[PDB]
Amino acid sequence: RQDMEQLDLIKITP
Amino acid sequence: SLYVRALFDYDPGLPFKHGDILHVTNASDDEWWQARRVLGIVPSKRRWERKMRAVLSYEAVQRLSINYTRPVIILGPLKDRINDDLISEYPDKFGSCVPHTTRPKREYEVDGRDYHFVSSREQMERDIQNHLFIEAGQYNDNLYGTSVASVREVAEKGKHCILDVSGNAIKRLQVAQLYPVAVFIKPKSVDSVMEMNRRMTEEQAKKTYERAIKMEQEFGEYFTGVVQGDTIEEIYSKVKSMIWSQSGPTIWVPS
Repeated sequence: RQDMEQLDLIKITP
Repeated sequence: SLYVRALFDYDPGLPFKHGDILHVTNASDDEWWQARRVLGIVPSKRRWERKMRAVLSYEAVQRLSINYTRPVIILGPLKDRINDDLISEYPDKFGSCVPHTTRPKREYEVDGRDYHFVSSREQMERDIQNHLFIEAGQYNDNLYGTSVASVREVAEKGKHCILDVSGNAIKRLQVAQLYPVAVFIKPKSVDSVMEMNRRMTEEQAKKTYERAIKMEQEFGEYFTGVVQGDTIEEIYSKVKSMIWSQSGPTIWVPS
C-alpha cells in the first residue's frame, strides 16, 4: 500500500 | 526469584547478549550476581548502571502461558527485506492486518481488503485517543493506522501478525496483552550495511548505521531479541530461530 509507506507518525498518548 | 532480560551485550564470568534471559541464581553481592542463562558471574544492576551513568541494564521477566499466536515486529536495517521473505515464503505461517484510513475509498477498492475505510476524520481521531490503534500516522492530510482489533484477529486465528510498525507499537501491544516477538537486526558496521545493501553509497549507509544505533538505544528495553550476522542468510536463519524459540504456548514476559 503506497500511502502506508509515506506516513508521518502520530504519538499515541499516554 | 529471579529471571531477567539483559538489555546490553556483556563480554567478560558469563557472556550474554542484549535480549538474553538470565536466571539470577545469587544476588547477595552488591557488585556481582551469579547467573545461569536460560538458553557464571555478571555485573549487578547497580554496578552496570554506575558504569553507564559514568540507562539500560536488566529487566525482570517471567513465564506466561498464552492462548494466541504472537505478533512479530522486525526492526533495524533489513527489516523490509526480512518481512518480505517471511510473508512470501511462509504465507501459511504469517498474516498481515488490514489498516484503517480516513481517505476516501476509490473505484476499484474493497473495504476490508484494501483498508477498513472510516468515513469521518474526527471519528478516527476519537478512536486513536481511545487507544484502539497500535500505530497511526498522517499522509496527504488523511489518517491511517493499524488497529488493536485487526492484530488480535490474526493472533487469535493462529498466525503470526507481521507488522510494519515502529518501536512505539511494542508497548501498545503489551498493554493489549498481545505480546509481540520484537527482534532488532543490528548492523555490525557501515561496511556490513554496504555489504548487504550494495545499493547505498557510503553516506547513505552511514546515516542508516547511525539511525540503527539510535533506534537500539531508544527502544532497547522493548526488544525480545537482537540478531547480527555477516550475511543476509545468517541473519534470516537467526530471525526464524528466534521466532520459533519465542513462540510458546509458553513465553517470557515482563514481570
